Amino acid sequence: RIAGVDIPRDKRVVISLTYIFGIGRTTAQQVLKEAGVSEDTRVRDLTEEELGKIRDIIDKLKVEGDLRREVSLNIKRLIEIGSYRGIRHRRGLPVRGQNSKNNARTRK
Amino acid sequence: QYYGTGRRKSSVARVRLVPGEGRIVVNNREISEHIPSAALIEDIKQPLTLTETAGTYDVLVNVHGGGLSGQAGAIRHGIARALLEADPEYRTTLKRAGLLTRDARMKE
Amino acid sequence: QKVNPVGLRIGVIRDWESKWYAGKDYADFLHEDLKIREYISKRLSDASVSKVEIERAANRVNITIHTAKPGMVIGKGGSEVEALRKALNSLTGKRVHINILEIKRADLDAQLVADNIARQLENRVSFRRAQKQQIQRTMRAGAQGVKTMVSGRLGGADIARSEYYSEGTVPLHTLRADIDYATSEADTTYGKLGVKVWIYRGEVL
Amino acid sequence: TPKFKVQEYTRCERCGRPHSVIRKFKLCRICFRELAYKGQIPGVKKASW
Amino acid sequence: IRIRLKAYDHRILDQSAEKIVETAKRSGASVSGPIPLPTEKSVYTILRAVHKYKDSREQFEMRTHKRLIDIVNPTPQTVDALMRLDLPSGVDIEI
Amino acid sequence: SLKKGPFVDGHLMTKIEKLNETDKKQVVKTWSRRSTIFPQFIGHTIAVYDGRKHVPVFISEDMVGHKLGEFAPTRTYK
Amino acid sequence: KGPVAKRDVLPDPIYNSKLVSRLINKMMIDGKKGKSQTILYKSFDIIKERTGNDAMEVFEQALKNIMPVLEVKARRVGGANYQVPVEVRPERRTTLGLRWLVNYARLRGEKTMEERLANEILDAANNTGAAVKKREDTHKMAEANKAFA
RNA sequence: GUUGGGCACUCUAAGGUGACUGCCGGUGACAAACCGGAGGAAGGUGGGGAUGACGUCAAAUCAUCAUGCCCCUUAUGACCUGGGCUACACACGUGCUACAAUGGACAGAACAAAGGGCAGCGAAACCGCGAGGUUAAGCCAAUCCCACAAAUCUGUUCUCAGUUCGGAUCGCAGUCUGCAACUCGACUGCGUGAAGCUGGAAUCGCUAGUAAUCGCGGAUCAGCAUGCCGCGGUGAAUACGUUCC
RNA sequence: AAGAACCUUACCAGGUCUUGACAUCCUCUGACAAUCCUAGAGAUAGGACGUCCCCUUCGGGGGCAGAGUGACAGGUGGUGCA
Repeated sequence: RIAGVDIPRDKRVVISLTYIFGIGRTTAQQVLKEAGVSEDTRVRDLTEEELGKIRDIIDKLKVEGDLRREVSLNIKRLIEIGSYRGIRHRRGLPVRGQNSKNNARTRK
Repeated sequence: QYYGTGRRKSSVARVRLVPGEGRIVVNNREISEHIPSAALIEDIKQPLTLTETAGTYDVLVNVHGGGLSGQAGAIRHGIARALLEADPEYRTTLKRAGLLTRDARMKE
Repeated sequence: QKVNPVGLRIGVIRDWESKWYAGKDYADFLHEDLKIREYISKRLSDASVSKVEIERAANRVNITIHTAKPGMVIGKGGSEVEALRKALNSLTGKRVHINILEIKRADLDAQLVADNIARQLENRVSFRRAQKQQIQRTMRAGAQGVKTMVSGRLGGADIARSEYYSEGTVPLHTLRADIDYATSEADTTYGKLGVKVWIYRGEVL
Repeated sequence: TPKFKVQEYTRCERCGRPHSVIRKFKLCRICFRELAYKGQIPGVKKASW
Repeated sequence: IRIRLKAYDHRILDQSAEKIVETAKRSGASVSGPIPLPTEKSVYTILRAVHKYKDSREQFEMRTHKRLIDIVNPTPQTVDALMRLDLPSGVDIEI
Repeated sequence: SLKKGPFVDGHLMTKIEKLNETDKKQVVKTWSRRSTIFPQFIGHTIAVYDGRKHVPVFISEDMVGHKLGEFAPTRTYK
Repeated sequence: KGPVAKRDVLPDPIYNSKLVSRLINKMMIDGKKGKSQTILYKSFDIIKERTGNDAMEVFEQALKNIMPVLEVKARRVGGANYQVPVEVRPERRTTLGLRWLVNYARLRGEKTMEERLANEILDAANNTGAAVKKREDTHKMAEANKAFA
């Protein structure tokens, strides 16, 4: 368990960290580099020491509920100014200048 | 030495046969390095095999243009056309395999 | 519709009017040319000029204006010419020259022919007649074909519809055939009417 | 005569029409084609390709 | 002396070089005979869209034909004779 | 660009800097929907043209860094 | 009006078999003949490592069992709807041999294509699997409606 | 080639040559043809483009343009600023990118053609995670710069998972361009991680360097490409036959 | 008409001018003008500052500009069964 997330055992560490909300490939890569540990080792084949080090590096990053809240307070902020983007957030329409007529289904 | 210009597509191979041991050296590399495919190498040797001059001559090609397949066909065509300068008796055996025809299949 | 015969026969059997190389001056030297030829038209609207060939040489711009009325073109002692030059000299910016040759047999050149018919239709000469004068004049000139057309409200006739009196052959099939072509618009008191005039003038062998 | 440089747009320098203009000649597709035919455009002949 | 000729008609461009070479050879300087340089092919494609996606193509083309004329062991009379020669309206004489 | 810094029309920034001399007081009408909201604007009501009418937008803290036109939606749709 | 000549393919350089080349060209996708030249040479090393026989002994045996003898052709003269038993021309035998070999090899469960193609050849050679079945299927069907022709 | 080195070869591009039933066998009116055979790069209509006749829809265009008769003519002319053209319950058309392993990620070699560049291309050097910025080499040019390829191939890892598949979308970083990127730019960091496990009926097109697939350049152009137009790289399957249409 | 941020742009909202944006003149003939100051959202302004056209037998004219001037000019406003 890392940052309160049960990362999978069978897959490699880099992959298992991508599941951790707030960690992608390149974050997982520079975590394990900063941990001074092989990035080819497996989670099932790691050490509790190595886990500790990985866990210490990840504590410096904003991940999971910490990050989810940061993102959510932005949704607040935009609906708290009635900004174009705010209104696009609450309406469920594209917020960055994408057309609606067709090809907007992710939002709609 | 016996010279013969080959052309396929945009490739243009300046073939030169010299008395040797069946080494094809294209732009100062072994043919295997320059042309990876075995199928292409066999087809490049096809004029030397039919005249039974494989192991008689060292082929010194200077190629420029097109790709790896293309470069092949021009070498093949240029070996064939070099052999004709080596021995006019080969014309009959080459011509039967269609090696003396220039493949003028351009893009549409 | 059809390809402009001249369009597809330039640099082939006919030549450039605008004989000049120019790299970075292209547009300057070009739009100049456009004034020069548009000026000599508005000026010499009645002098039977067509092939206003324009050559160039840094600041020595030559204008050959081939004219069927060359005695009329020069003027009383080069009066028309000199006045033409000074305007062009003050417009273009260069030493505008005035070499002049003749359009012998105006009925060989299709611009002049189509210009002749342009006036007849303004002065209300029956479409019928207008062309036939040209046709027969062009035949005697020595032309292997002609195809005058006039199209529009013909005679003030409410319904516009086209009238073409065609003699000889119009071999558009032959890239080496010298098909001249020239269009013109005939503004009467019922709109405008289209003078289109083809002239095959012997093969270019 | 536009205010800023960006606003300044290429217009057909013969037509005046502000569309389709060829930077080499400063002509719209129309004014060019016509003049190309007549053959007043120093070395620009119709092609077959 | 190095001369570069550029034209839209290769005929007048050849007739030019002939004289440029002949005037230099009567002048007595050795000539590098007119090098044909890679002819420039500017193509202009005016499309008139029909049914939107089909589009009647009309292609125009300008060819600048080029010739390079080196004059070796140049002479006073050559340098003169080059300026004396009148290369036509459709040739650009660069020295 | 982002090295040049945030954008604001000098015609507007002058109007609001005159109000910063006094205490807010007046309400500025402008057509500079493109002007960034600076900290100096905080507390003001800015009348911003939405294409037909001027929308009165009160300038709070979270509105700093955005443009004025973010708060004056130009297109009507329900 | 006169039967167009089929394109003369080169022999496969290592097995000297224009059949094996034709397989490569059948396997080739998006003009990636490299990928298919690799896959086959990988598949034939798999066949030779398992069986011990030459891949050519097995592959020719595989084709024998896939290659059709009689095929159904639709004939609708007046009514008819006759599935005319037609003898497969020797070129169309190899065609349908290689087509089915490749088509069913791609559909197999094995992870890599080199293994999938190897296993379909090994199954075809043992007179079993799906590609052999497909030949049987059309022959069973051709035998079923054999009263036409 | 970097330099010396005629220049050979490749190329560049002006002019010539070459292909025909010319030739040799059959076959057949001894002719024509047909069927083969030579020689040639080319086999029997060399291959791509371009170039047609008379016609029709009082077809479409008075928004390319011009234009009789009208109409407006302190306005139906004109000027600016902001906005809209970019809305979206949805549909009709066009295309891109995936729906993984004949891959993804990851490293190591590669091998093009064409076109553009002075108000421009910008070398390299230099900094940044990169997009970019730095200062600027050489060059209106077969000489310098943009380009100097991607597929592929050699590795090399994951293991058939909605995944190292897929990247939508959204949140946060910046970079250029322009007066200005809020509505309304492109691009890059970082995080996020949608649908899709390759779509029926139906329907359209295509006999070879074609289908397919991969990059590149250009036009328009301050910036803006999943379009258009070039350009090359790799490269298929099949045509049995006149059965039905 | 996949090179619409402004421009383009023709539309809308709001401001704004009326030989009018532009246009032959009819003339008078000035410089035209940058300009940078004050507003403005800008246009439209008002204005600091800034006006020598040259040739001229030295008149006038080619002008360009304003004002006048005169019909108009200009219309992407109708009619493609003119």
